[PDB]
Amino acid sequence: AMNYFVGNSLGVNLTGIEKAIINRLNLFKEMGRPAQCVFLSWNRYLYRNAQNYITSSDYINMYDFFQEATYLERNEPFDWLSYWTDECHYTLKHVENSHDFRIYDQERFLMYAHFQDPKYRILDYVNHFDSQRRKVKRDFYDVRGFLSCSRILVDKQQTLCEFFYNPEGDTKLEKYFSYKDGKPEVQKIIVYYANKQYFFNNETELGAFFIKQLYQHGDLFFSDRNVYTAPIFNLTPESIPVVAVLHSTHIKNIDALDSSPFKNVYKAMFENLSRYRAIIVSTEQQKLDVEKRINHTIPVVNIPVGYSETIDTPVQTLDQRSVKLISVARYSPEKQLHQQIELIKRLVSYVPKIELHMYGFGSESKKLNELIQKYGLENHVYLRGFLSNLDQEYSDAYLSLITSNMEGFSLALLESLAHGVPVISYDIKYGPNELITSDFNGYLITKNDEDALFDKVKYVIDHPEVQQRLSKGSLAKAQQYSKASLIKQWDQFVRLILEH
Amino acid sequence: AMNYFVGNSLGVNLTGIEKAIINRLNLFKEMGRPAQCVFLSWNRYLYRNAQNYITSSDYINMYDFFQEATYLERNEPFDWLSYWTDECHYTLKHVENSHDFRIYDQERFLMYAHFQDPKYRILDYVNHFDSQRRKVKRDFYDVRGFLSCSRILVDKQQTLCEFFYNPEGDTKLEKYFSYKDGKPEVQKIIVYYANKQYFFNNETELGAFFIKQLYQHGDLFFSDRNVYTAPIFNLTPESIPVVAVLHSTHIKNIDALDSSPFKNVYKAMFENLSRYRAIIVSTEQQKLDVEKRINHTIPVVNIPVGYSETIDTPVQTLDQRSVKLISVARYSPEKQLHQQIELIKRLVSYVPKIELHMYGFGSESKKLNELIQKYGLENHVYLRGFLSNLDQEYSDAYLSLITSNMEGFSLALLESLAHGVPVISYDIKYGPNELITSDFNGYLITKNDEDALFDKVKYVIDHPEVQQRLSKGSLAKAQQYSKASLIKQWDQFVRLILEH
Amino acid sequence: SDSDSDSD
Amino acid sequence: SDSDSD
Ligand SMILES: O=c1ccn([C@@H]2O[C@H](COP(=O)(O)OP(=O)(O)O)[C@@H](O)[C@H]2O)c(=O)[nH]1
Ligand SMILES: O=c1ccn([C@@H]2O[C@H](COP(=O)(O)OP(=O)(O)O)[C@@H](O)[C@H]2O)c(=O)[nH]1
Ligand SMILES: CC(=O)N[C@@H]1[C@@H](O)[C@H](O)[C@@H](CO)O[C@H]1O
Ligand SMILES: CC(=O)N[C@@H]1[C@@H](O)[C@H](O)[C@@H](CO)O[C@H]1O
Ligand SMILES: *[C@H]1O[C@H](CO)[C@@H](O)[C@H](O)[C@H]1NC(C)=O
Ligand SMILES: *[C@H]1O[C@H](CO)[C@@H](O)[C@H](O)[C@H]1NC(C)=O
Ligand SMILES: *[C@H]1O[C@H](CO)[C@@H](O)[C@H](O)[C@H]1NC(C)=O
Repeated sequence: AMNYFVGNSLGVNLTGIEKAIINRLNLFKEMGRPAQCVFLSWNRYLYRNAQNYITSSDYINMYDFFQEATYLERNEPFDWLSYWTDECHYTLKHVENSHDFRIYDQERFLMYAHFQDPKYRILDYVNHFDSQRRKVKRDFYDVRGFLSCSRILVDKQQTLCEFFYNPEGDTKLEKYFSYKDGKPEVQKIIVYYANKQYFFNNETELGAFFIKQLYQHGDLFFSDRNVYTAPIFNLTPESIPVVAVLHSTHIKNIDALDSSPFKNVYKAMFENLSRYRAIIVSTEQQKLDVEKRINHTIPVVNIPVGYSETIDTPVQTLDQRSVKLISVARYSPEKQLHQQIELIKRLVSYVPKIELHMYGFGSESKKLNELIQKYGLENHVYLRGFLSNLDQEYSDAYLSLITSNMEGFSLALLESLAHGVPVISYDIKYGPNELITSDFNGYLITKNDEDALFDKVKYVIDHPEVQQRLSKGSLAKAQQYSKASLIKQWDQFVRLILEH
Repeated sequence: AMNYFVGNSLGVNLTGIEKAIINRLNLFKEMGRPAQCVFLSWNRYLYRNAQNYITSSDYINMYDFFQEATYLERNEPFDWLSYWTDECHYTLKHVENSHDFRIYDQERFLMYAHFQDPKYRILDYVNHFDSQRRKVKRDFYDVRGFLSCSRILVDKQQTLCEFFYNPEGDTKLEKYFSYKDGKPEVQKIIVYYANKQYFFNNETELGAFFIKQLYQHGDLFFSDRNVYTAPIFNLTPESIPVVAVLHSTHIKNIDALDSSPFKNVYKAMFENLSRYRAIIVSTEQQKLDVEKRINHTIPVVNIPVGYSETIDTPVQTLDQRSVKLISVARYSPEKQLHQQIELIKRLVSYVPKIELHMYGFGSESKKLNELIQKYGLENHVYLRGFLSNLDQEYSDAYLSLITSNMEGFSLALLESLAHGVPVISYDIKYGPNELITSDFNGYLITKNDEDALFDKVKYVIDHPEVQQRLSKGSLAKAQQYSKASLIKQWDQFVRLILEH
Repeated sequence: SDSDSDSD
Repeated sequence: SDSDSD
C-alpha cells in the first residue's frame, strides 16, 4: 500500500510547498511507510532538480510515465559539437557570451543550439528554421539526454502543437493548442498507451486518467497543489481516497473569516469537499477557522509542514564586531522585503556594521536591487540568491525578519529557531503566532507597524544579553516540532484515515 | 545497370506521356534490359493506378522510397468499424449518402472517417477534432492499408506541416508550409534516412537527393516529365547521365522556329542543355527543328514513342448499314474537336446513317455537348468518355479523324493505323505527315482547312473500295513502327549513349 | 449546416 | 537575428 503526495513539479529553486512534500517523504521514510511524490507537469529538468533532495525512485512524473522514462537514469554523455562537425560536416559559429551555437550547412542557416553548461555536455534545446528563417520547430532535450518534446510553431513563434517522445523517438503524446487572450491553451491531447490511443480535452482529464493507472486497492493520495490536483481528483471515482492539504491561508481576505470567498487556488477543493477524506492544515488556528467555515462537513486536522532535527553545523558563532540580520523569503510582493531595506536604511545610522542577507528568488529581484542602489546600501544589504543548503548561513545570524502579510506556517521561521536564530515577525495568520512567544524566542509585531519593527529590532541589537536569551528560547520552541513528534502525528493519521 | 524512366505520377486514365513511358518499359523488357519507371509525387493511390499496366517491381516512387514502402503490396483489409466499436468502445453514426462515419467517445465527437469503397474495406482519410470542433489533423491512408501522411491544420483548415510514415508508424519525412498567394508552399523538408537527418528547402532538392540515392555507376536516367524532372537533374552531378525526352512541340508558337520562346515545361531543360547526354524526340522533323534551334549543342535523335503489335481482336468488321467515324483524343482545346462536330453537321444531310464516336476526357466536354445539342446531333455524335480498352471500338471503325493543331507524335494515330483504320489528319507538327502517306493509308489536309476536310471524308464515304485500300495500307505503314523496329533503335541508342 | 465542415 | 534564440 503506497502513499502518494501529488504536487506539480520541482523547480530549480524549491518553493515552500515543494519543500513540505519533501519533508513528508522523509518523515514517511524514517517511519518505514512507503511514499512517493507524484508530479504532474512536463519538466525535462526534473531529474536534475530532484537530485539534491530525493532519489529517482521516490517520484513518478506523469509525462515520464507515458514517455516510458519513469525511473530512467542519466545517459552516457554524448558529444553533439563533434557529431555536428565531424559526422555531419556542419560549421558552427559560437554566440558571444552564451552556451549557444548557430549551425550552417551548404551556406544555409539550419539550426540554433543552446546548451545548459560551459563544457557543452547538456544539450538543452535546438531551434530549426526554414528557407526564410522562420522558426518552424523547437526540439527540447531532457537533461538525461533524450529528445523529450518537439513544438511546432505558427505565425509569431506561437505554439501550435507539441509531440512527446520516449527515449527511442517513438511519439507518445500529442497536444494541440489554441490562443485565448494571448496565452496558449490545450484543446486536445492524444496519448498512445497500452497499445491503444486515448483522447482528452485538457490536462485535467489526462491527470485523472494517470491517477487511475497508478491506483491499487489500498493506496492513499494527498492533494498538495490544489489548483491543479483537486480538479483532477474531482474526476476520479470516490473509491480512490484522497486528502486535501492546504498550504496557505484559505480565504482571500483573511479578516472576513465568515464571508470572504475562498482563494481561487482552493475553490474546486472547497466546492466538492465530500470527495476528500480530510483537510490537513499546518496550524491550530487554521484548523479552527476552516472547520467552522465548512460547518464540519469533513474532518480537519493540523500537522505542521516543517520539523526540526538536531544540527551538526555550528550554532550561534557570532562575529562580535558586525551584526548579521537575515531574511529567508521569496523575492515576491507579499513578503514585502522592501520594508526590510527601509528598516536597514534607518538602522545604519546607529549600527555602522550592520548587514542584512536576503536569501530567495523571484520577481521583485530587480525592484529590490534598484531600491538598495538608490539608497547606497550595497555594502549592507545583499540579495544572496537561493542557496540549496542554508546551514552555514544561520551559524552567525543574529536575528531573522519576517515582514509578510500571509503565511501557512513558514518553514523558514521554524528553520531559524531550530538553528538558534530568534525571529521578529509581524503577527499574521498563520504560523508566527504559534511559533513565536513574544519575549521568549522573538517578538510579534502588529502587521505593517514599521515603527515598532524598528524599535524591537534595535532593542535586541542594543542588548546582546537579550539576543542570547531568545536564542536559547529558540532552540526550545523548535524542540516541540521535532522529527519525532511529527512522525507520531503522521503515523496516527495514516492509521485512521481509511475506512476499516 | 538499370535504366530509369522518370515521370511524375499515374492517374486513373492513362495519358500519352505515361503510355510512352510504359511502352518504353515494355520494349526494354522484350530485349532483356533492366528498366523501371520512377514517379516523384506523393500518391497513396498509385499502387492501384499502376496495377492495371505495370507490376510493383516495375516502378519506384520517391515517397514510397523514403517511407520504406517500395515494392510493398496490399494488406488483407483491416475491419476498422469492428475495431472502433468492439475494441475501442466508440460509437459510430453513419453519414447518410456516403461511406462516412462520425466517431464518438460516449457522446464526445472525436473523428470523421471517410472510406473509399461502399464495402468499408479501404479507409481513405480520418479527420481529428479538438474540444471546440476545430479540425486539427487529417490522416491520409495509402490504398495498401498503412497510414501514409498526417497533415496539421491551422486557422481556416490551412496546411501548416505534414508528416510521412513508414508502414510501421515511424516518421520518415516532415514538410513545413507557408502560404503565398493563397496556396501552401513547402519552405522546409526534413528526411530521416540512413540513420541521418537531411534538410532541404523544397521538393526539387529532395528529388535531387533521391536521384543520387538511386544511382549506381552505369545506370542511365531518362527525363520524361521535364517541368519537374529537369530542375531535379540540374541539381545532380554531371557524373549521373540523363537523357531528356520531349513529348510535344518544344516552342510556344511552332510557326516561329527561330524566335519563339520554349514552352514553360521545357525552359529549365533548354537553359541547361549541357547537363544532358542527348535529346530524344519522336519525329524526324522535330529532330531537325530542334538541332537547328539549339545550334547542335548536344545530340538530337528521333525514336517514336509508340509501336504496334499485331492484333488478335477483329479488324474491319464493318456494319454495312452505317458509317462509323472515330476520334480518339482528349476533350481539350488543341484537339479542336468542335471542328469534327461541324463536319458531322454538314455530312448528316448527305449521309444520314453516320456516327461519330469520340473517346477521351477533359474540360471541353461541356462545350462539346452543348454544341451537339445546338445542332440536334445527339443521334449522331457520341461523347463516349475514356475507355481503357479500345480494341473492340476499332473493329467497326471506317475512318479516324485528327483535327489537332499540335502533336508530338500522336499515339492514337499509330494505334488507329495498327487496327487497320485509315486516318484523315491535318498536316501539323509533329507526326501526321510521317505516319500518313496521302492516298496510301489516309489523307493529310492543310491545317484548319475544314472544306478540304469535308471533301476528302466525303470522298472515302462515297468509295468504300478506296477505304478498303487505305485500310490495308494502314496495316502496312503500322509495320514500319513494329515492336522489333523500335527495339532495334533503342538497343543501338543505349549502347552508344554512355561515355568512354 | 455547420456539420458539413466535418468532411473534406 | 535576435528571434533565433529563446
Ligand atoms: O536561499 C534559500 C531561500 C529559501 N529556501 C527555502 O525555501 C523554503 C521557503 O519556506 P516557506 O515556508 O517560508 O515558503 P514560502 O512561504 O516562501 O512559500 C524554506 O524551506 C527555505 O529553507 C532555501 O532553501 N534557500
Ligand atoms: O478513350 C480513350 C482515349 C484515349 N486513350 C489513350 O490516350 C492516349 C492519348 O495519347 P496521344 O498521343 O494520342 O494524345 P496526347 O493525349 O498524348 O496528346 C492514346 O494512347 C490512347 O490510346 C485511351 O486509352 N482511351
Ligand atoms: C505565502 C504562504 O502562505 N506561504 C506558505 C508557507 O507559509 C508554507 O510554510 C508553505 C508550506 O506549507 O506553503 C506556502 O504556500
Ligand atoms: C498535345 C501533344 O503534344 N501531344 C503529345 C502526343 O503527340 C505524344 O504522343 C505524347 C507522347 O509522346 O505526348 C503528348 O504530349
Ligand atoms: C453537426 O455538427 C454541429 C456542429 O458543427 C452540431 O451542432 C450538430 O449536432 C452535428 N450534427 C450531427 C448530425 O452530428
Ligand atoms: C463533406 O462530406 C459530407 C458527406 O458526403 C457531406 O455531408 C458534407 O456536405 C460535405 N461537405 C463538403 C462539401 O465539404
Ligand atoms: C536569445 O539569446 C541571445 C543570446 O544568446 C540574445 O541575443 C537574444 O536576445 C535572446 N532572445 C530572447 C531572449 O528571446
